[PDB]
Amino acid sequence: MLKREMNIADYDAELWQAMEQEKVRQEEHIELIASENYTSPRVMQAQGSQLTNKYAEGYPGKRYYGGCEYVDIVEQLAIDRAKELFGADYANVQPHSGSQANFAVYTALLEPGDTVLGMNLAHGGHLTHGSPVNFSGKLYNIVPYGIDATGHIDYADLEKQAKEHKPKMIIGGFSAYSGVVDWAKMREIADSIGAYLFVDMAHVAGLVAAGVYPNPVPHAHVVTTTTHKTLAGPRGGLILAKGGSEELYKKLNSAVFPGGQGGPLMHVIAGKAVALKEAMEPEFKTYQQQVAKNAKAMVEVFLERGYKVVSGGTDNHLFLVDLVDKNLTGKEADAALGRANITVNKNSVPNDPKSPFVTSGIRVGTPAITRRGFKEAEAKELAGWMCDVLDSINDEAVIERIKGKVLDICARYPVYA
Amino acid sequence: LKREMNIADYDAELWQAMEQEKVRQEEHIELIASENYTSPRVMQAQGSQLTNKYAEGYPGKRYYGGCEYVDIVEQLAIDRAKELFGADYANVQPHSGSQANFAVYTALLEPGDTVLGMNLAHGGHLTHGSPVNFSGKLYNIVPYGIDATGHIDYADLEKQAKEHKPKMIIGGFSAYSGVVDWAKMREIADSIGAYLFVDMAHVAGLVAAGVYPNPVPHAHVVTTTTHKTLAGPRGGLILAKGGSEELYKKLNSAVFPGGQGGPLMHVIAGKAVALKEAMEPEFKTYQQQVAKNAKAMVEVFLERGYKVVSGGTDNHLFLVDLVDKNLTGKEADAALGRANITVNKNSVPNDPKSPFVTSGIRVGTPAITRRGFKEAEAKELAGWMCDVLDSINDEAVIERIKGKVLDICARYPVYA
Ligand SMILES: Nc1nc2c(c(=O)[nH]1)N(C=O)[C@@H](CNc1ccc(C(=O)N[C@@H](CCC(=O)O)C(=O)O)cc1)CN2
Ligand SMILES: Nc1nc2c(c(=O)[nH]1)N(C=O)[C@@H](CNc1ccc(C(=O)N[C@@H](CCC(=O)O)C(=O)O)cc1)CN2
Ligand SMILES: Cc1ncc(COP(=O)(O)O)c(CNCC(=O)O)c1O
Ligand SMILES: Cc1ncc(COP(=O)(O)O)c(CNCC(=O)O)c1O
Repeated sequence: MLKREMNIADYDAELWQAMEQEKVRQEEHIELIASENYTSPRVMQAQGSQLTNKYAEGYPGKRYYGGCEYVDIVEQLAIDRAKELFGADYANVQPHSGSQANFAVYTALLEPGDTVLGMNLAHGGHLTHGSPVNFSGKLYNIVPYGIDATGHIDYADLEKQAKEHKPKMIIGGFSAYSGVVDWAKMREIADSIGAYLFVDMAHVAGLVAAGVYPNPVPHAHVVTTTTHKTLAGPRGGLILAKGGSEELYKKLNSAVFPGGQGGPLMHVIAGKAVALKEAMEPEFKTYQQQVAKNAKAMVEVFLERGYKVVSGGTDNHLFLVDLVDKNLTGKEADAALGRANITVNKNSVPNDPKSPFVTSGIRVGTPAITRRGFKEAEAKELAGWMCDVLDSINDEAVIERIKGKVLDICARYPVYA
Repeated sequence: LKREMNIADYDAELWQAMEQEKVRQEEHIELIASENYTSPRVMQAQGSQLTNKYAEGYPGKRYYGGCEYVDIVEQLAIDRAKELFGADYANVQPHSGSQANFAVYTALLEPGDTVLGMNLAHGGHLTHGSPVNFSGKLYNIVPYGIDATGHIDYADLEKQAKEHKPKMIIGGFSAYSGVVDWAKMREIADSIGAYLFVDMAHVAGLVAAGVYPNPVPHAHVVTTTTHKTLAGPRGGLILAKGGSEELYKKLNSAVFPGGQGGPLMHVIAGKAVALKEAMEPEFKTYQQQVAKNAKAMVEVFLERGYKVVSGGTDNHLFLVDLVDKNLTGKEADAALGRANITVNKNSVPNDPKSPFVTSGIRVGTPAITRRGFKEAEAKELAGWMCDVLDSINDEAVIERIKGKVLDICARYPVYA
């Protein structure tokens, strides 16, 4: 018998103290990391449940272990809600993460060595979209594509590359692009050469769910997404598809298991189920709208203050600030802002003269501050403080003043009340 | 977002399914060798706010700001993993055992390299070479199994090693009840300059308690899950000892940015506390009971006339070959399930049936032991199992046994 009262506090002081400090840090810091958010206590409740004790390999109704009658219901709920929210007729909720979800797609549709057309990392693409240090770049033949001098995808050049290299798959999606991708146009290009159009909408899933950003589901053969970014759910992956054959769906299911994973995390999947339900609320829709609005408000300030915003603006939740002309590395800016309790992340920019760990820019996202209560007024004021720090990056007095101002606005907008 | 938000009043359907699973875990005797009951401390960590943090990279060398505290959490997990197993290297980021293994493969091998791994039907894991897994698809797998006696023949293993000259030899299993000679395998590996990779997922808890030989000092790399006999959260772990800085750098890179993205910090916090609990003296006596209970159950099965692969067990599990009884593992599994005895169908050496059907069942004692069962209860339970298997079509027999397990389950609650 394990007493339900056993806790970390009176048993592991070291670990507990670290956890409590992170809890406070989430309240005292303005999080502007585009890929982060604040999941609801409902999601955390699911993740802390006893579903963690169950091994449930296989799929609902067709498992490899006995006693899965109830976890089957849990997984089916996640599957059904994922389909209804995005308008898909197929969904796999078992991927442990976005990376695992993508790995499943690659291995289900391609053979090692096949040619793939994906967005280059510095230009906004994700590691799993072709980076040579990731499994994607190591196992497949990657042909990259980037953005214009205007900061947008040139579908004309994309078509040229597609026709010239004849890739077996074309990847649409990004980790740091602020524009709207024309999914239908990419599908056309893919069809012209008989390639698969794979769209990774991890970053914009929440926006797509609210109708604030074009849904790729009806244009791509396969779609993947994480459940922890703009979707504001638990950390995990998800695979979606529409209008595919039963064979295609069977391959996708097999690629996830027993192809690339073992037992799924049922407690996390329960979290996905409730998060997908919350994403159906009307308030979730107005939330995503504020997210997009706040991102625009912040861009205005940055431009007025004389900073280079890649693509000149944003149509989603994020934007990149190119610091090359300011003679600053993303690493420096990140550290300086951090001292003012403003947390962002250094980020490569198109044609970045520095390596990924250093970079010449920072990425800014509004999902967290918006979920926290911020609106345009607060977002604009915040962008101003950021520029004040960047202007006098070496003035300790400036950083101190800003820090006090953020600790202040943070106290008025608690994350978890 | 208000702290008072919860699932019960907002999502009745999900909550109802969760509550039923909660009750099921109390009313069922779980004998699935790979399952256990993690402590409320681990669940508490997994339900924390650490789930909100992106922390790619390693402590002190992250790709995002604001990782001062999650860094402490991960370092705690790393340090305790090293001390518990006597390793000088540990990676706590793998999302699972499969991801941990994938990292090892990609760090040490090139697609197409030859690998010597234990065949699935004979006790090996999917990631040890199965053709339906990434391991069998990306690499050239040469399999090895067990004797007619049910044990690994190191003489045959050495022959295969010398003949195929594999770049890596995998030691480890998902359904083998014996003791593997790690040192002997290292010798074989050295004779051909191959890497000895040991996946100790199933016996990690036993190894931690000293009840089973530790492979860490013999293998070049070791992996394990944290949710089986180690009784922690679901996740993977990589360990090593005496390797070079270069080897360790490769392993770290293989995990990230090689095969994963952001780690699950809330789960890692769970790993940290679970590893601390595994250091308790009571944990050691617990693993001992686990081994003892497994033996007590095997005796009964043999007396009752059932075939136990390998004729016995030296760990927490054992396989029951049902070929001679004209039963499929799928049938036995379903019958036992109706009596609230949960096991899992399992392939057996030279199984005439496919993996979804099988001709056997695997039995493990970690769960019932963690629940309070001792030899007496374990023996009585094995008896009930045989009663069901004997009269697999007698609903009256199944009903009587069911009443009995519900009865004993009430005396040994899992969580209170
Ligand atoms: N465009 C873009 N931004 C993003 C991501 C991405 O995938 N794409 N990330 C998505 O999570 C995070 C950054 N993750 C990265 C992690 C490792 C490497 C990398 O290339 N590392 C090499 C070289 C490092 C060095 O500079 O010394 C390596 O580890 O060998 C790059 C980005 C956040 N920003
Ligand atoms: N020896 C052993 N036992 C184990 C495992 C293992 O890896 N090895 N598992 C570790 O988790 C679970 C069983 N998992 C398995 C999952 C899929 C297949 C498999 O080969 N499936 C093929 C064919 C299925 C069929 O029979 O129709 C497939 O999916 O195509 C086998 C075992 C439990 N028992
Ligand atoms: C487009 C995209 N795809 C997949 C992933 C992988 O997810 P996991 O971290 O759960 O593996 C990410 C994560 N990107 C993190 C960031 O942009 O900061 C992503 O941005
Ligand atoms: C030896 C071994 N290795 C790796 C894994 C992979 O773990 P994940 O399920 O977390 O990916 C397992 C799981 N085996 C489950 C079972 O034996 O029933 C295993 O037994």
